[PDB]
Amino acid sequence: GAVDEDDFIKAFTDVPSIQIYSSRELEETLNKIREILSDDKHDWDQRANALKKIRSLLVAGAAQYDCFFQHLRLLDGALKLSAKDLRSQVVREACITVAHLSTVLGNKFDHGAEAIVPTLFNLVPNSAKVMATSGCAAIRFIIRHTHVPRLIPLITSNCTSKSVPVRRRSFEFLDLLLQEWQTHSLERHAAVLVETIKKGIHDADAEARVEARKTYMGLRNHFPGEAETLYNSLEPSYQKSLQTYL
Repeated sequence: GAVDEDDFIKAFTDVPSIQIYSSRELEETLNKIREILSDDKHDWDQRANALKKIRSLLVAGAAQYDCFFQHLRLLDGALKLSAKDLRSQVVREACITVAHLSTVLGNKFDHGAEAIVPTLFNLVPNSAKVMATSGCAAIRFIIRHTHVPRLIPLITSNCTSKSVPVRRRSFEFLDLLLQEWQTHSLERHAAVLVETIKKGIHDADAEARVEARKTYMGLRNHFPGEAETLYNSLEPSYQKSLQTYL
């Protein structure tokens, strides 16, 4: 987990060094990158290189050009297609690039995050560990750097997935979100948050329960009154499972 995020961070900059010579030149470069990624029939390694190139551009200061953000949205279709590849290494590069974009751009990647997150969630239950872990890491990087309130319903929704692994990962994501986001970014989803956490605390799966309990700490932090009300309604054994670390 922590190891996955560290490998991601290292992969962010472990790409070819490059320089941008003009706004127009940057656009030419981005257009070519989009062409390469838009056709899933193009040699997979060449598509991987195109994904790394985006990171090379980030390292080179592309975020300082207004045209970059224009092209960012133009690339959403290409990024989604890349993250949907059947080849684990392509999916990995795509997730790393998505994570890097979020890390560098922060809230300026709001549109990109919304556009890509559902695709990343589809990777979570994937049997190939390379794809699953890459998707999970990319989501965690987004949660920490691009706070889009619309991402909450997606997370809480997946906390109720029939897929157990998906539930475990989703409560983990919610736990992170509450530790990261400002209360004002959460206000509009207080109800769904309380409800999702209440259900999670009683999850049939032990691991999912461990995560729902961590998330409860976050609920107390941002919505103390609601957290207390939730606690006072539970059975003794479950109230005890929520005891503060001592």
